[PDB]
Amino acid sequence: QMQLVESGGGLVQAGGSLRLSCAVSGSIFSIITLAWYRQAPGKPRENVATITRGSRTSYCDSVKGRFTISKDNAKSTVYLQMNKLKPEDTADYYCNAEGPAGYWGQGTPVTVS
Amino acid sequence: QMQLVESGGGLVQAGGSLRLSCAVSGSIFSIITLAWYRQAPGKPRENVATITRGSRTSYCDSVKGRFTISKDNAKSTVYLQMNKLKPEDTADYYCNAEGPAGYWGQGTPVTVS
Amino acid sequence: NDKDLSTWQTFRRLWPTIAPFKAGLIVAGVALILNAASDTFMLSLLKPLLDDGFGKTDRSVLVWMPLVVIGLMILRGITSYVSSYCISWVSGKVVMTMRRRLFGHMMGMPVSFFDKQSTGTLLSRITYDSEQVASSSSGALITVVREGASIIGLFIMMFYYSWQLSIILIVLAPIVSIAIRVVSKRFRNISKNMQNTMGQVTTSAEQMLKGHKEVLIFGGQEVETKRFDKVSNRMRLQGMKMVSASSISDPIIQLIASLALAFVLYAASFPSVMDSLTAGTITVVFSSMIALMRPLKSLTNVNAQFQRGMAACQTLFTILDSEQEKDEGKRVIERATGDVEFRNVTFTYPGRDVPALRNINLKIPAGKTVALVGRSGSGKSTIASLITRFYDIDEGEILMDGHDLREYTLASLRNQVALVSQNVHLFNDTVANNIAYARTEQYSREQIEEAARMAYAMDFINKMDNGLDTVIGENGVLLSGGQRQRIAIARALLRDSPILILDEATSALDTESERAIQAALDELQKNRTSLVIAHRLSTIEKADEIVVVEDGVIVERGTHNDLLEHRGVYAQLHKMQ
Amino acid sequence: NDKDLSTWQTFRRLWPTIAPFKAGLIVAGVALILNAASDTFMLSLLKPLLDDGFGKTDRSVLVWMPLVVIGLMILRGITSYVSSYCISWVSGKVVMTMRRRLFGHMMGMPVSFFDKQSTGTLLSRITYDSEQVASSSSGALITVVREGASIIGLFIMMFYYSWQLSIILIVLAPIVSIAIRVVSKRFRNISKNMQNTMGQVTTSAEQMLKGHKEVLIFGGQEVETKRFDKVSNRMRLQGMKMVSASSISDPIIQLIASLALAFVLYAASFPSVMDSLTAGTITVVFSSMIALMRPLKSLTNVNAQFQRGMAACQTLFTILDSEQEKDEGKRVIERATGDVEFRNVTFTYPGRDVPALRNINLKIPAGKTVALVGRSGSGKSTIASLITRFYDIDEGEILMDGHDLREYTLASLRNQVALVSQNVHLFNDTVANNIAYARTEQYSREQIEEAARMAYAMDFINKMDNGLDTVIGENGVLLSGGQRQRIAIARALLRDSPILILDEATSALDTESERAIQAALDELQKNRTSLVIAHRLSTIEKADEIVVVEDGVIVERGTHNDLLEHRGVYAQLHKMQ
Ligand SMILES: CCCCCCCCCCCCCCCCCC(=O)OC[C@H](COP(=O)(O)OCCN)OC(=O)CCCCCCCCCCCCCCCCC
Ligand SMILES: CCCCCCCCCCCCCCCCCC(=O)OC[C@H](COP(=O)(O)OCCN)OC(=O)CCCCCCCCCCCCCCCCC
Ligand SMILES: *[C@H]1CC(=O)N(CC/N=C2/CN3CCN4CCN(CCN(CC3)CC(=O)OO2)CC(=O)OOC(=O)C4)C1=O
Ligand SMILES: *[C@H]1CC(=O)N(CC/N=C2/CN3CCN4CCN(CCN(CC3)CC(=O)OO2)CC(=O)OOC(=O)C4)C1=O
Ligand SMILES: CCCCCCCCCCCCO[C@@H]1O[C@H](CO)[C@@H](O[C@H]2O[C@H](CO)[C@@H](O)[C@H](O)[C@H]2O)[C@H](O)[C@H]1O
Ligand SMILES: CCCCCCCCCCCCO[C@@H]1O[C@H](CO)[C@@H](O[C@H]2O[C@H](CO)[C@@H](O)[C@H](O)[C@H]2O)[C@H](O)[C@H]1O
Ligand SMILES: Nc1ncnc2c1ncn2[C@@H]1O[C@H](COP(=O)(O)OP(=O)(O)NP(=O)(O)O)[C@@H](O)[C@H]1O
Ligand SMILES: Nc1ncnc2c1ncn2[C@@H]1O[C@H](COP(=O)(O)OP(=O)(O)NP(=O)(O)O)[C@@H](O)[C@H]1O
Ligand SMILES: [Gd]
Ligand SMILES: [Gd]
Ligand SMILES: [Mg+2]
Ligand SMILES: [Mg+2]
Repeated sequence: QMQLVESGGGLVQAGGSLRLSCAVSGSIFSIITLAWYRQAPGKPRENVATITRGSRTSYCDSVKGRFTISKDNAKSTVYLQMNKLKPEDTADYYCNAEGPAGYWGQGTPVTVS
Repeated sequence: QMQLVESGGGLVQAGGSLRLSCAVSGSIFSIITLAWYRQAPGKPRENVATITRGSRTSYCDSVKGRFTISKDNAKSTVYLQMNKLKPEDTADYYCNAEGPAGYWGQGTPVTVS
Repeated sequence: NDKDLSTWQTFRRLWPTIAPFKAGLIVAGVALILNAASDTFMLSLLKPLLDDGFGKTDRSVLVWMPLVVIGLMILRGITSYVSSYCISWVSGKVVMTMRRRLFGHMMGMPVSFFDKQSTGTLLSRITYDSEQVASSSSGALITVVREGASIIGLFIMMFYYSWQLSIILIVLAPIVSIAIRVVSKRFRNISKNMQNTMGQVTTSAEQMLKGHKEVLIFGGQEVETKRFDKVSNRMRLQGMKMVSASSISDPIIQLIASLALAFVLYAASFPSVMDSLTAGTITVVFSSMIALMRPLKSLTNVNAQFQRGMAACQTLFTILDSEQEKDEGKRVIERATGDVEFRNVTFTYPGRDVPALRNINLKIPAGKTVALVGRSGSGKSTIASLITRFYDIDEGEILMDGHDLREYTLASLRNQVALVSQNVHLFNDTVANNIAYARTEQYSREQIEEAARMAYAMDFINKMDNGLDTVIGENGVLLSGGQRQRIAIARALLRDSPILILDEATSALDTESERAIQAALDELQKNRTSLVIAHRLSTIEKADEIVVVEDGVIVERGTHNDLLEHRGVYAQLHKMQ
Repeated sequence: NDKDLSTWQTFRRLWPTIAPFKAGLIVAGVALILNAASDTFMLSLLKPLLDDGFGKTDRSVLVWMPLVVIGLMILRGITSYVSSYCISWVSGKVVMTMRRRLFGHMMGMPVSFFDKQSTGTLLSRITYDSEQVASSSSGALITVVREGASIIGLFIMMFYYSWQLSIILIVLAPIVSIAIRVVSKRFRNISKNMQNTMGQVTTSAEQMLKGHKEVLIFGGQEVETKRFDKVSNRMRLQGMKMVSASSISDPIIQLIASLALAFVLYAASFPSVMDSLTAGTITVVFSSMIALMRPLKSLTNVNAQFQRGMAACQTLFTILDSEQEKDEGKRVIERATGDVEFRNVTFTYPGRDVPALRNINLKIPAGKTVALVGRSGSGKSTIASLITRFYDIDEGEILMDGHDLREYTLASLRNQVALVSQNVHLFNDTVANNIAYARTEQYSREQIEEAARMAYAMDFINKMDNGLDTVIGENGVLLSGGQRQRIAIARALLRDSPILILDEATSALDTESERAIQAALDELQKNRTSLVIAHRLSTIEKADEIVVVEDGVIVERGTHNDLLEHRGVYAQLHKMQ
C-alpha cells in the first residue's frame, strides 16, 4: 500500500521562506499526479499546487508566482517552496497523490507572524 | 436545377409593414434550410433570418422581435414579414436556399422613408 | 442455380479446362488398354491349363506358364502405375485451376453480393465443393475407368469363346445401364442438397467463432449448440439418404447381372449346347461371368462417390457463369486531377425501395476539403461509397476530371482513392505489411516509417517488442482501438492518392492524438482532394466547404464562419457541442 | 500435436464414441459373415459343375443349379444391404458426435487462443477434417471390411481343397501385411500435411472474403491471387505425393501375391502333386488365386482413402484433449450486488513481456459510476476485459461482492455483466433477435421495444421496411455505423445486469443522439453498477468517480468539479476539448 509522509516547517515571520517535503512510497512516482493542498481552520481543503509526470506545474491564482512545486524522481520526493509568505497562508498543508479522491498524508501546520 | 425567385415590395414609409415572398422550385422544400439575407450599398451580405425543417427560426439580434420568417410547404414558399421598419433597413434583400454556399435569387430592393 | 445435366454433359462442359492436359490423358488411355489386356489374358489362361491337362496332355505349357504369369504381372503393375499417376495428375491440375477460377470470381463480385451473402457459404464452395471434385476425380474416377476397362475385357473374352451366351449378356447390359442412369440422377440431387447443408454448417461455425466474445458475455452457448446440432443432424440425414440409394441400387444391379449366371447354367443343362467345345471353354465362361460380377459392384459404389464430384462441378459452372462487378469503362487515368462532382444523383440501396440520397449537387474541387457532417444514418458513408463505385447511382452523374465514373476502368478509378473507412479492417500480418498492404515492393521502409509518423502511430510502434515487424492479430486484435485506427490512417496516407476520404477517422482517438494527426494532415493534404466525414466539429473547422446532410439531402453548405452566421443547422450542432 | 499411432490404436480411442452404437455393428458383422459365405459358396460351385460334368455325369445337379444361384444372389443382396446400411449409420452417428464435440470444444476455448489463431484453420477442422472422417468411415470402411471378409472366405475355401498350396499363401500373407503397415504410415503423414495445407487454403480465402473492400480500394487482387496460387499448388503437390505412394504400393503388393499363382502353376507342373484329385479342385484353386488378387487391389486403394480419415481422427483427438477456459470456481451468484474491487492487480498480455496494468487499486461501488478516461493505448479496454475474466490477472485480486472472480463459475460470473464493446459485433439475424441474442424466449417484444427506445434506435427501426423483423447484414452491414452501435447498446440494456460496461459506446453517434442515450441511461442506471470508457468528456461529466489512466497506471481520480480544480491531467484534457 502506497503511503506518503510530510516533513514540514513550523512558525516563520512574514515575508520569510519555507520548504515542505513529502516522501511517497509504494507509488509509480514518475507518472502519478502529485499535489499540495491547504486547509484553514474554517475553509475546506483548497488545492495549492499540482505537479504531473511531464513536470508540468499548476498553482491557485492567489499564490501563483510565490510558491513553487517540484519533484525528484530519484529520491521520489515532492517539494513545495515558499517565498514571500503572508499571514493568510497560516494553515494545515497536506500532500496528495493521484487526485482529490486518492491518498493523503498526515499534514503539517504552517504559521505566519 | 432548383431555382428560387423573390416577389418583394417597393418604397414604404417609416414604421410601415412589408412582406416579401420567395418561391423555391426543384427543391426538397420540407428539409432544406432557407434564409433571408440583406445587403446595404456599402456593407456585404448579412443574414437577416433563417428557417429550418422543424420550422425553427433564427434572426440577427439587431432585428429580432420585428421581422418574422415563415414557410408554407404546400405552396413551397418562404415568407419574410416586416414590422416597424426603420431607415437603416433600406437595402437589397435576397433569399437563400441551403446555406451561404448554396443558391440565391435575384433579390428585391426595399426603401424606407 | 444448377439443373442436373448428366455425367457426359458435365464432362463436355469441363473439357476446355482439361484440354491443356491432353498428353497425360492419352498416355493413361494407352496404359488402361494394356492393363485391361493383361487382366483378361491372365483370367483366360485357364483354358490351356484345363484342356492341356496336368497329366492328360504333355506338360509343356505348365513349364513356361509361371514365367508368363510373373511377366504379365510385371507389365500390369507398370501400366497400372502409369495410368493412375497420369489420371490423378490431370485431375489435380483441373481441380487447382477450378479452385483458382472460383477464388478469382469471388474476388470480382460486387459489394451488394457480399452484403446479401454469408462468408461460410462461399468458404464452403472453396473448401467442401472443390474437395469433393478432387476426391471424385482422383479416387472414384480411376476406379471407374479401370473397372470399365476390366468389364470390356471380360465382355470381349466372352463373346469370343461362346457368343451364344454373350447374347444374354448383351440383352442385360442396357437394363443395367438405364438403372445406373436413374440412380446417378438421384445421387446428384442428394449431393447438391448436401452441398447446401455443408454451407449451413460452415455458416454456423463461422458465426460462432467470430462472435465468440458476444457468446461469452451474453451466455449464447445453448443457442449456438442447439443450432449446430440442427445443422449437423441434417447433414447426417442427407448422408443417410445417399447411403440408402447406394445400398439399394448395388444389390439390385447385382441381382440383374446374376441372371447371366443363371442363363449360362440353363444353357449348359440344355441338351443341345454342350459337346461343341472342351470342358475348359464353358469353364472359362462361368469363371468370367462370375469375375464380371465384381467390377459391377466396384463400379456402382464408386459411382455413388463419383456423382458427388459431378454435382460439385455443376455447381462450380453455375457460379462461374454469374455476373461480376459491372466494368465497361476503358479510359485508364494515370493520376486524377482531384475534381469530383456529384450532379443530381439519386441513390437507392438494392432492395430497399427508399432513396438514401435524393438530389446531391456536391462539388469536391482539386486541392480543397469538403467536410460531410450530419446525424447518424443521414447518408455520408453512402456518398463515400458512391465515389469509389462500390454501388452505382440510379440517376444523375458522378464526374471525375469531367468524365463519368463509369467511363473509367474500375481498377484505374480505385487507384485514385485512399480511404479510411468507418469500420476499420486490418489483416493478420505485420505492421509494415498492413501499412503497405498491397504495395510491399513499391514502398521503402523509410516511407512506411514516415507514414506511421504522420499517423501518430510511430510512438506505440516503437513500444512494441518487435518494432514495425510485430504481428498484429486477425483484425489487429492485439492492438487497442485507437491504435488500429491510426494504423489504417497510416495505410491510407502511405499512398499519396489524389482523393483521400476519411470516414470518422478520429472516432477511437483522444483529443491530443487527433490534434497531432490533424496537424500532419494540414501540410500533407494542402494540395490534395480531401473528403472528411466527421461527427465532431473540432476536426473539420478548417475545411474549405462544410456540407450538412440530413435524411439524404444537403440542407446547408458553407464555410465555418459563414455557417456560424446564418444561424442554421450547423450553428445548432456547434452550439450543442 | 499428433504422433502417428496406428490404425488399431485410433480404433481403440474411437471406441468410447462407437460404444453407444454396438447393436448396429453386431448385426452388420453377422451380415458381413453371411455375405462372405455367399460369395465363397458361389465361387466354389465350379467343382460340382466341372467334376459332375455336363454330359460325363448324370444331369442331376445342373437342373437345380440356376435356382441355387438366384437364391444365393437374393441372400447376398439382402445381407449386403443390411451390412452397408448399419455400418454407414454407425459411422454417421460417430461423425456427428465428433463434430458436435469439436464445436463445443472450440466454443469453450480462452480468448488468447482466438487471438493467436486464424478463423480459417478452425473452420477447416470443422469442414475438411470431419468430412474426411465421414468419407473414410462410410465408403472406404465398408469397402475394407467387405473385401477383408471376401479374402478370408477365399483363404478358407483354399486351405480346404489343397492345403499344400495354401501354405505358400500363408508365407506370403505376412509380407503383404508388413508392406501395408509401412504404406499406411506414409499415407497418414501425407494426410496430416494435407490437413494443414487445407487450413492454409481456407485461411487465404477467408482473409480475401472478409477484407474484400480493402482489396478493392487498395488494389490487392494481384497479391491475393498470388497467395492463393501458392497454397493451391501446394495442396495439389501433396495430393500428388499421396497418389505416388498409392500407385507405387498397389502394383508391388499385386506382384507379391502373384507369386502364389506362379507357385500353384509350378506345383501343378511338378510330377508328384497331381492325380490326388481330378479336374476340379485345382481348377477351383487357380480360379480362387485369380479371384483373390482382386480384393487385394480394392483393399490397397481404399486404404489410401481410409488413412485420410484415420489421420483426421487422430488430429481430432489431439484437439479434444487440449485445455479450455480455466474454470475451477463453484459458487454461482444469482445476482451480484454491484461491488467490484481491484487490489494491486498487475496484468501482462500473453507473450508480451511488458505489463498493460501495473498496480490498479480501483473500486466500483454498487449503484455508482466510474468513468475511465485516458489516451489511446493506456489500458481501459484491458480493465474492462479483466472484469469479465477474458484474461486472468498475474498479481492482485479482483473481487466481486467480497470474493475473487476466479472463485465463481464462469457462466455465473458472466451473467452479471452486460457489455457494449469498443468493436461492435452483430449477428446475421433480425433486429429483435440481435437485441435479445441469446434470450429470445425470455424477453417479450414489448421489452425489446423498450430496450430499443432506451437506445434511441426506435426511430430508425420504424423507418425500416420490415420493422424489428428486418434482417441486418452479416455484421449489421445493412446499417449505418451509429445504428449498429445503438443496436448493440439496446442489446446490452435489455438485460438489467447489475454491472454494465460501455466501451466508447457513443463513438459513432452524433451529439444529439448521445444526449438522448445519456438521458435514458440516467434513470435506468441510477442504482446499477456502471463502468464507462469514454474519449469524450461530455459523456462522463456526471460520473461519480472519474479515473484517469496512463500507460497502465491510475494517475488521478476524483469527481468532475474536484478534478477541474486540482489542475491536473483531467484539467488539461477538459481544457483542450
Ligand atoms: C427385373 C428387371 C428390373 C430392372 C429395374 C431397373 C431399375 C431398378 C430400380 C432403380 C434403381 C434403384 C434406385 C435407388 C434410389 C431410390 C431412392 C432410395 O434409395 O430411397 C430409399 C428410401 C429412403 O427413405 P425415404 O423415407 O424414401 O426418404 C427419406 C429418408 N432417406 O428408403 C425406403 O423407403 C426403402 C425401404 C427401406 C428398406 C430398403 C431395403 C430393403 C432390402 C433391399 C434388398 C435388395 C436386395 C435384393 C432383394 C430381392 C428380393 C426379391
Ligand atoms: C519383393 C519384395 C519383398 C520384400 C519387401 C516387402 C515390403 C515392401 C514394402 C513396400 C513399401 C512401399 C512404400 C510406398 C510409399 C513410399 C513413398 C513414395 O511412394 O515415394 C515416391 C517418391 C515421391 O516423390 P519424391 O521425389 O521422393 O518426393 C517429392 C514429392 N513426391 O517418388 C520417387 O522419388 C520415386 C519414383 C519412382 C518412379 C515411379 C514408379 C515407376 C514404375 C514402378 C512402379 C510399378 C512397378 C510394378 C511392378 C513391376 C516391377 C518393378
Ligand atoms: C483557490 C485558491 C483559494 O484560496 N480559493 C478559495 C477562494 N474563495 C472562493 C469562495 N467560493 C466559496 C464556494 N466554493 C465552492 C464553489 N467554488 C467556485 C466558486 N468560488 C467562489 C465562492 C470560486 C473559487 O474557485 O473559489 O472560491 C468552487 C471551489 O471548490 O472553490 O472553493 C471554495 O472556496 C468553495 C480557491 O478556489
Ligand atoms: C448581424 C446583423 C447585422 O446587421 N450585422 C453587422 C453588424 N456590424 C458588424 C461589424 N463587423 C465588421 C467586420 N465583420 C467581419 C467579422 N464579423 C465579426 C465581428 N463583427 C464586428 C465587426 C461582429 C458582427 O458579427 O457583426 O458586425 C463577422 C461577420 O461576418 O459579421 O459581419 C460583418 O459586419 C463583417 C451582423 O453581424
Ligand atoms: C475432372 C478431372 C479431370 C480428368 C478427367 C478425365 C476424364 C476426361 C474425359 C474427357 C471427356 C470427354 O471429352 C470430350 O472431349 C472432346 C474432344 O476431345 C470435347 O469436344 C469438344 O472439342 C471439340 C474440338 O474442338 C469440338 O467438337 C467442341 O468444342 C467440343 O465437342 C467433348 O466435348 C468432350 O466430351
Ligand atoms: C471411424 C468411425 C467409426 C465408426 C465405425 C466403427 C467401425 C468399427 C470399429 C470396431 C472397433 C473395435 O473396437 C474395439 O472395441 C473393444 C471392445 O472391448 C475396445 O475395448 C475396450 O474395452 C474396454 C472396456 O470394455 C475399454 O475400457 C477400452 O476403451 C478398450 O480396451 C477396443 O479397444 C476396440 O478396439
Ligand atoms: N448496405 C446498406 N444497405 C441498405 N441500407 C443501407 C446500407 N448501408 C447503409 N444503409 C442505410 O442508408 C442510410 C444512410 O447510411 P450511411 O450513409 O451509412 O449513414 P451515415 O451518415 O454514414 N451514419 P453514421 O456513420 O452513423 O454517421 C441509413 O438509413 C442506413 O441504414
Ligand atoms: N490482445 C492484446 N494482446 C496484446 N497487447 C494488447 C492486446 N490488446 C491490447 N493490447 C495492448 O495493451 C495496451 C492497452 O490496450 P487497451 O486497453 O486496449 O487500450 P485502450 O485504453 O482501450 N485504448 P483506446 O481504445 O484507444 O481508448 C496497448 O499497448 C495495446 O496495444
Ligand atoms: Gd470557491
Ligand atoms: Gd461583423
Ligand atoms: Mg458512416
Ligand atoms: Mg479501448
